[PDB]
Amino acid sequence: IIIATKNGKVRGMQLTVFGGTVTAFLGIPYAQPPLGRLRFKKPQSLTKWSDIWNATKYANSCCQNIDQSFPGFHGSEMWNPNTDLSEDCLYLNVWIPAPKPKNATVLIWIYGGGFQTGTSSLHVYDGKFLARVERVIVVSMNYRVGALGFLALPGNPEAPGNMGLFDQQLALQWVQKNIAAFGGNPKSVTLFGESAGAASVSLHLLSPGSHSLFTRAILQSGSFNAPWAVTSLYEARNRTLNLAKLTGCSRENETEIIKCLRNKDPQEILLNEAFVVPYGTPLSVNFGPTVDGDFLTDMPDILLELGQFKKTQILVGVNKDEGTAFLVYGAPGFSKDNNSIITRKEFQEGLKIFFPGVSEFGKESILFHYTDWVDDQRPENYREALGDVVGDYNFICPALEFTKKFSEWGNNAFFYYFEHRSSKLPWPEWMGVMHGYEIEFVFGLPLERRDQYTKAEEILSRSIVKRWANFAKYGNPQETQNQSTSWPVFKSTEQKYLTLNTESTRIMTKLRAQQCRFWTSFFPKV
Ligand SMILES: *[C@@H]1O[C@H](CO[C@@H]2O[C@@H](C)[C@@H](O)[C@@H](O)[C@@H]2O)[C@@H](O[C@@H]2O[C@H](CO)[C@@H](O)[C@H](O)[C@H]2NC(C)=O)[C@H](O)[C@H]1NC(C)=O
Ligand SMILES: *[C@@H]1O[C@H](CO[C@@H]2O[C@@H](C)[C@@H](O)[C@@H](O)[C@@H]2O)[C@@H](O[C@@H]2O[C@H](CO)[C@@H](O)[C@H](O)[C@H]2NC(C)=O)[C@H](O)[C@H]1NC(C)=O
Ligand SMILES: *[C@@H]1O[C@H](CO)[C@@H](O[C@@H]2O[C@H](CO)[C@@H](O)[C@H](O)[C@H]2NC(C)=O)[C@H](O)[C@H]1NC(C)=O
Ligand SMILES: O=C(Nc1ccccc1)O[C@@H]1C2CCN(CC2)[C@H]1Cc1cccnc1
Ligand SMILES: *[C@@H]1O[C@H](CO[C@@H]2O[C@@H](C)[C@@H](O)[C@@H](O)[C@@H]2O)[C@@H](O)[C@H](O)[C@H]1NC(C)=O
Ligand SMILES: *[C@@H]1O[C@H](CO)[C@@H](O)[C@H](O)[C@H]1NC(C)=O
Ligand SMILES: *[C@@H]1O[C@H](CO)[C@@H](O)[C@H](O)[C@H]1NC(C)=O
Ligand SMILES: [Cl-]
Ligand code: NA
Repeated sequence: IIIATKNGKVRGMQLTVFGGTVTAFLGIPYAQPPLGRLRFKKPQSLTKWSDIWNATKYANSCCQNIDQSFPGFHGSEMWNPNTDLSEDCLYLNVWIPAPKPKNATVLIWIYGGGFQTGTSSLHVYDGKFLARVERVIVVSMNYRVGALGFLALPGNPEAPGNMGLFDQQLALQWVQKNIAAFGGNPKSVTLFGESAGAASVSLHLLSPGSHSLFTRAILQSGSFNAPWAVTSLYEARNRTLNLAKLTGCSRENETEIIKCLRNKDPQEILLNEAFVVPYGTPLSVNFGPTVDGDFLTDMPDILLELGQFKKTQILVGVNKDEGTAFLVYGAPGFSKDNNSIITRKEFQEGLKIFFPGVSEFGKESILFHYTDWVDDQRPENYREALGDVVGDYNFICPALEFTKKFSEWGNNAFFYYFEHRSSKLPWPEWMGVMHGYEIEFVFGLPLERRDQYTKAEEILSRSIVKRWANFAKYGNPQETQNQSTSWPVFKSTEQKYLTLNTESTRIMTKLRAQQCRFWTSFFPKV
């Protein structure tokens, strides 16, 4: 089964999915390897080939540091790369339904990982279920992360910043030029991504260069206005320079700094990325998107505020316990191996961990807003507050503010509150509905009866998969057949959102409303 693309032929493979067949093209190159003199530059266009490119296994993941905090723990290692790290990593994957479709809606996945980590080839990013069940084509790509993907000397094309975002953009282009040969409709392309992937999606809504490359957008636990999502030009240069010094590449001619940083090995650059910041947090994005003047022409919050984005529908949502995942990466008193009952003193020390460069009065004002308990004798109060602090501040409140702001310019938006905890979730129970653990439901892993999921979970996945597919195809995330709860548009007055769970799907109004006035109004002033 061979498909002719604009650059040459590619041979895929057949997969047996639910007594059916998906055709998989795994590891198709979509740019010149950003190697040698090409490191830190925008992706260069790919030179044609004449052979049959054998896109029959996932390609290299991009160079990155690996989570080594829990060796042998599936809860952390399910996210570590599962192919060789290599600078040669600009590849994508395509899952098409068999029999080859005529004009199928295309779903493009963008992974997260704090812009430092991630790869398309992970078990929970497998698009064969969606292809099999919903007759959509699924595409995913590897893009450069960390400094190799986001080092920034503004202006200077030898390190302009946002390389990783231009990698994604190049893959969106590849879909535009080639997906029709796979049976896909380039006029019906939904981007979707989680975490930093979701912030990437929202940044494609603002990038003029991407406005013609997709139709609709889905943002899972992420948006560009989250406090980790955009590196300032000050930080970007202090961090570029502190990488120079850390590698002995401190020079004056800022181009020779890059030429020097180019003869370093990826490892030399990888192991110094951690220390370019004086104080980090589990949520540190040392090298991320910047206002480069190319992909991003102004501070994105201004573009958002003043309506400078692609006018289309969005699906946005967040999980019930976004914060907890990061508490076990540094917060005192927290462990995945006990119930992490922390004290007032421990909660205070945890704030110093997550808000290190914040005034005493600023930390005092977080504590104040989060320690007015109904019952002051509940030992988990401080444990849950700190998770909620990280979750509200880093994910939930910015997603809500993005959705209010975006819908004020007239487009349909739909907001969800995923609040089911997987029966297979390998982290402990006090960590709740964790950051990242709707993804497997989105991709339909519970649709495999063999995969050790409950029947209730198969039904929730099936409803989510249909809602996502219906949003992609028709911009309306309804499940119209099984008397499902209808999903109302998020208007900026009523702010209705849909809860996703295995029990009762419900329509609620104005999520974390008291909490988000704090983060969105008061706290930016400190
Ligand atoms: C801008 O960078 C300087 C230099 O960073 C230091 O050197 C790097 C290569 C790396 O090793 C970093 O961890 C170092 O901090 C920062 O200045 C340092 O700030 C810390 C605390 O803020 C202080 O204890 C050090 O003595 C400082 N070192 C020097 C040489 O000034 C500086 O804070 C950065 N500016 C920011 C973050 O606004
Ligand atoms: C929960 O565990 C934390 C983490 O401690 C580590 O992990 C445990 C599973 C166990 O193997 C411990 O021996 C490990 O140290 C505990 O935090 C420690 O608490 C003590 C005093 O309470 C303090 O001196 C240590 O510095 C802490 N260590 C760390 C790494 O934070 C915590 O006490 C445990 N809490 C409960 C309620 O069970
Ligand atoms: C809605 O419920 C119906 C059953 O009442 C589901 O339709 C079945 O779907 C499964 C696989 O998804 C097939 O094995 C069956 O043959 C289908 N038909 C029947 C008559 O059972 C449908 O999947 C549900 N849709 C949702 C939850 O979106
Ligand atoms: O969101 C981030 N990183 C992150 C880092 C800095 C700032 C913002 C975001 O985490 C990832 C992500 C994708 C894979 N899975 C699921 C969601 C997580 C694995 C993990 C979780 C906590 C700490 N480190 C790694
Ligand atoms: C494929 O369909 C094209 C029109 O696409 C339509 O509009 C977009 C926005 C999507 O929402 C999608 O569902 C619609 O079908 C036609 O112009 C094109 O000629 C068709 N090509 C085929 C059938 O080969
Ligand atoms: C591509 O796959 C075919 C089919 O198995 C094989 O014969 C051919 O040698 C492959 N090409 C390579 C490995 O370059
Ligand atoms: C910096 O070095 C580059 C590389 O040779 C050169 O092209 C550029 O003009 C230099 N700029 C200066 C010296 O300001
Ligand atoms: Cl209100
Ligand atoms: Na260019």
